[PDB]
Amino acid sequence: SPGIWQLDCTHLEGKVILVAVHVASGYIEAEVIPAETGQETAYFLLKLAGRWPVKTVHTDNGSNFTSTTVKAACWWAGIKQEDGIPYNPQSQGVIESMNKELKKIIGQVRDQAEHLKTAVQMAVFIHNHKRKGYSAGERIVDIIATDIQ
Amino acid sequence: SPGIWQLDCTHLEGKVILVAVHVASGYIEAEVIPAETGQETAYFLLKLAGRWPVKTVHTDNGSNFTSTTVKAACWWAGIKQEDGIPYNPQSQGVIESMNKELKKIIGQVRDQAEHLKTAVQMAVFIHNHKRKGYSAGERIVDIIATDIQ
Ligand SMILES: O=C(O)c1c(CN2C(=O)Cc3ccccc32)ccc2c1OCO2
Ligand SMILES: O=C(O)c1c(CN2C(=O)Cc3ccccc32)ccc2c1OCO2
Ligand SMILES: O=C(O)c1c(CN2C(=O)Cc3ccccc32)ccc2c1OCO2
Ligand SMILES: O=C(O)c1c(CN2C(=O)Cc3ccccc32)ccc2c1OCO2
Ligand SMILES: [Cl-]
Ligand SMILES: [Cl-]
Repeated sequence: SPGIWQLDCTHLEGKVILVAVHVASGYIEAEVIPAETGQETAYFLLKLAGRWPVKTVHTDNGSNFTSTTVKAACWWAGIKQEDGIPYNPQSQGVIESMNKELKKIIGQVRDQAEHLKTAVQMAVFIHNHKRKGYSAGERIVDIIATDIQ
Repeated sequence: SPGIWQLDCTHLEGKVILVAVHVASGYIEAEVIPAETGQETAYFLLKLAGRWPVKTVHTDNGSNFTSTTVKAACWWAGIKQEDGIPYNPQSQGVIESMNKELKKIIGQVRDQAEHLKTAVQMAVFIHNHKRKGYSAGERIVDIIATDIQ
């Protein structure tokens, strides 16, 4: 579980928000892109895997699952690429709820920035620091450190 | 402290590579930008602080230290903005040594990507996973986890 991430793609202001969630912790990383392509998805995964020990990625759709550019980035980064099918049905609604919460946070900071990408980074910050009593940021470091020891 | 980071700016192919180093571990995050403005530096720090518990940042030069955009982003993110003056004289050469090593790694992957930004992310990955026997990625998680606990 400590190396498992889920990709998620949501839309806002005619742009795409690409999200990776660390499944065990709820910790997230996100970027704004004009549209979801294999190339953008590949680049995002290279960034992610250089920062956290990404073992497995459940891709967000079949186009990223299929993409030769994505499969190449996963190979390069030592990531096992998986489908994102909610064999546990809980997952569709869990992603739904995350997007809705993320979009709520974005609405709360939207007026503090000109550009969507900036508001998204502020929302990532707020999400990751929110105490739930640990934050997502605390959980991920705890989970991975235990795994190393 | 587990919360201390140093900013560093280096040049390659007529572009700027902005680097944040976690002082205690040597773990790095980096991005390519056209040039080092207050705005770009501010956005890079918002990204960083959403991902790791950034308490203190030693800025890379006086323009970023002075920048009201940078000071506003530090205020927003709860970051203490400090100078990066080598009170330990060994800091100058340590940064120089990191840029040299980073550029060497970039040279080793340069032909595997069209765009500089991609090669820089591959280099971050290689740097952060390199053992010498823990990696920088292991050290940062271990340092912060101990700090939480
Ligand atoms: O509000 C949310 O549900 C939310 C989550 C939930 N999250 C976890 O805690 C574990 C997990 C696995 C797969 C998908 C989502 C989750 C995570 C991140 C969020 C959430 O709201 C905004 O950012
Ligand atoms: O060429 C680029 O800069 C680039 C790539 C290149 N690339 C692949 O197509 C497959 C792969 C695996 C590992 C590393 C790099 C690559 C991919 C994504 C990109 C690239 O520029 C921006 O987004
Ligand atoms: O080769 C390097 O010096 C290097 C470093 C060095 N680094 C640490 O290990 C701890 C530290 C504190 C302050 C500044 C630098 C360092 C870090 C990252 C690197 C390095 O080469 C490429 O990426
Ligand atoms: O307006 C933007 O999108 C933007 C900003 C905005 N901004 C400040 O000027 C000071 C600050 C503190 C906290 C959050 C946002 C801001 C800063 C940097 C940017 C921005 O767009 C891309 O790079
Ligand atoms: Cl493709
Ligand atoms: Cl400025």
